[PDB]
Amino acid sequence: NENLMEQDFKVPYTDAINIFKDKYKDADIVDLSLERDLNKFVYTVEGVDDNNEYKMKIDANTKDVLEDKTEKLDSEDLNGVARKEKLDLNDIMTPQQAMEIALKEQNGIVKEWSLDKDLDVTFYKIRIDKDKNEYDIKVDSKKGTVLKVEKE
Amino acid sequence: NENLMEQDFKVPYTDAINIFKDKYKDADIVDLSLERDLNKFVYTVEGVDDNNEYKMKIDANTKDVLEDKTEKLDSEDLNGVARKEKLDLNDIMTPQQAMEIALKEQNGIVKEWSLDKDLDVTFYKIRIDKDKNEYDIKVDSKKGTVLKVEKE
Ligand code: NA
Ligand code: NA
Repeated sequence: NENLMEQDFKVPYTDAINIFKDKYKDADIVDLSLERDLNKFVYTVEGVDDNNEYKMKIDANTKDVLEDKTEKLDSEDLNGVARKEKLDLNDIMTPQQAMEIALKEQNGIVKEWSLDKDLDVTFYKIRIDKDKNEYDIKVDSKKGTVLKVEKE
Repeated sequence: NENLMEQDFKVPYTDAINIFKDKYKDADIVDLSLERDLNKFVYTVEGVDDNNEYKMKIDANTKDVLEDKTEKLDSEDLNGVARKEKLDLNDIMTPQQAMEIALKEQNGIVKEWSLDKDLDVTFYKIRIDKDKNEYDIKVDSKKGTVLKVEKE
C-alpha cells in the first residue's frame, strides 16, 4: 500500500538523521524525505559541508544503506555557502503529527513527506493525492501552522 | 583543447586505480575511463563487491575526488555475480600506447578512452572523431591487436 499514514516504519526519522550525522560529522542536513520506492520505503537524507554535498538513502524498515553519495560542491556553493540551507531540526514535531495536520487541511492519501527550509522557516511538506489532483501542504515544523497549500 | 593525445595528465591512470582500491579494498574494478568534463579531465573508476557498486570520479590533474558513490547492487547482481565483469588490469599497455594504435587504424582526434571487458578480453576502447563521424576502436589491452572498429 502507498498510504504513508497506514504504514509503520521500524526506523524512525531520527535514526536516519543519526546515521547520516554519524558518517558525516561536519555536515549540515539540508533536505530529508520519506517516499515509496517500488517495494521499499526509503529515507533520503542530504547534507553539505564546506566542500561536498552528501546524500544517503536508508531503508525505513531495515536500516540498510541503499545509497551513499559524495560530490564536490559547485564553485558558488563552496566555503560554507551551501550550509545556509540547513534545516532547523531541533524540537520539531513528528512526521505523523505533521501528516495529521495536513490531512485535516486536505483529505486524501499521503504519498510522501519532506522537511525543507525557506525564509528561515523549516517546514514539513506533505504530499497528498485526492481524486485526480496532487497537493503539497506545508506545515510549520514547530508551530503546526499550515503555511501553504498548493495544487500540483 | 579536447585532444587527449595532446594533453599531459599529472595523475596517471594507475594512481586513479590505486585511489579506488585503497578506499574499497574488497572491490573489483569493472570500468575505467578518462574523459573531458567542461574544464577538467576526469577519471571515472567503477567497481563492485558482493553487495554494492562503487563509482569514483577523480580529477586527472589535481587528484581531487569529484564524486564518491556507493549504491546497493540489484538482486540479480548480488553475491559476487557483478564481480564477473572485473577487468584484467595486470601487465597491460598504457592508454598512450593504445591511443597510438587506434590512431593508426583511424586518424582523427581522441576524445575519450575506457577499459572494458567482453568475452574475457579486456580491451581499451578509444573514441576518435574525424569530420562528421565518431569511431570506437577496440584494442586488446595486452597484445595491441585492433579487435573492432565501429562507426557511431
Ligand atoms: Na532544503
Ligand atoms: Na565493464
